[PDB]
Amino acid sequence: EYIKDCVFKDWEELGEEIRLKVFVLG
Amino acid sequence: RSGYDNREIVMKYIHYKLSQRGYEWDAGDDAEEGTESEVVHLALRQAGDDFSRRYRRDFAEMSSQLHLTPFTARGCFATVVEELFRDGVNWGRIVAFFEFGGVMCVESVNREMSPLVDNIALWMTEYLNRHLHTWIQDNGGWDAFVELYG
Repeated sequence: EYIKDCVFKDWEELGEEIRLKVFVLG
Repeated sequence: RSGYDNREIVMKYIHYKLSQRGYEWDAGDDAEEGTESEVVHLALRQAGDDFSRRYRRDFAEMSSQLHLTPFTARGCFATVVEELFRDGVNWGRIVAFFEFGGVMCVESVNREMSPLVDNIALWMTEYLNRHLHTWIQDNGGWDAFVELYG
């Protein structure tokens, strides 16, 4: 109490960006 | 003690990530209290650098997405990581995990929250030994990864 939704959104956003940049083999 | 190897991998990686930006930090247990830690570090470091160039092409630097408090850190780690691995584990995902971990440590020192480095290390260690180990063991273990970076 509390993380702002605004910050939570950013982490969600960060996570997906990360995933888009992954090469499977490394 | 497969868990210990994962712990020392994490400890060395973070040590060098911080060492190379002028903050000293050391949590190795090898003694007092070409080793796996060192050689895996070097690969992790090369694979993570390729990641970063790719990433930063297209996106703002990850430190600006963190927001950065002793209260928020646990949530931040847990949200990004769980998001990263939700539909699976592969080597590049593991590489991004470590890279992500690293900038959190680096930001923590930046934000004058140095002690957080120690929380992040142990979060990374237990995430490895709880959720990543089986997959890694099934794909030739860490040795298969280092050899991809010869």
